[PDB]
Amino acid sequence: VVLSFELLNAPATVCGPKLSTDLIKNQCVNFNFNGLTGTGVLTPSSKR
Amino acid sequence: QILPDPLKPTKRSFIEDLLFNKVTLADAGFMKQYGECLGDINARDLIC
Repeated sequence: VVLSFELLNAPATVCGPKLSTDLIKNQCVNFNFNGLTGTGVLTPSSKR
Repeated sequence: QILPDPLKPTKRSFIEDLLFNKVTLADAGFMKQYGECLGDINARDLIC
């Protein structure tokens, strides 16, 4: 069996087991969005 | 024309005013606050 996929470039629907938390905004936090991890401040955006 | 005019509020001379008006500088103030850059994200300011 050969499994093929792509990572951290597009929408995803297959994920590993992880508990999802609430959203914290206007604060310096560690974040993990669909497997992309980082540190920063999150704010509402006007992009579409 | 080459000396400051007491009546006008500017501290420079007429010719000095023209010279300073003839050069354009983007960086003016040397202070950029965090709130400003965060609140003007859509502008994509180069200094930010």
